[PDB]
Amino acid sequence: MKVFGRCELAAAMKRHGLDNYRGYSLGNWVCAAKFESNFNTQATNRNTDGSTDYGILQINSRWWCNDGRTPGSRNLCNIPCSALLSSDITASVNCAKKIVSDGNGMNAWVAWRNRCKGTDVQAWIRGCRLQQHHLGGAKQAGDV
Repeated sequence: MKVFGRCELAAAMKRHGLDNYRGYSLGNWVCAAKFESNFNTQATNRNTDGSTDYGILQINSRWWCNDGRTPGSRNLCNIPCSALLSSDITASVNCAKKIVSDGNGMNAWVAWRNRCKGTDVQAWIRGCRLQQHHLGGAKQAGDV
């Protein structure tokens, strides 16, 4: 039930405000969600903590949402966790733009600082507006 294809996602996240949210331009969010889930809106990871990592952007149940399973859940987003395991990424967005306003940005996503950070992440939104197929692709902020 909805594993995305790269520009479909990329553009959806353009449609919802991540394109340059607190410093991070689009290509950084297409690349964390790839290395976090492979654009699969239904992943679920348990950990030695007692939490699970849900949704597309792998948001954890210790801090963020609430499954009614993690002990000491803090549910900062005040969103049930399973509002995250669904096909429309409005919740997953509305929580991720809250993670990067509780620290120095995208270092909560362990996949992003490892496999995406220090790459030319712009290449993840190349070929794109939703795969257009003329050499590479689009434009969305900082024209110069």
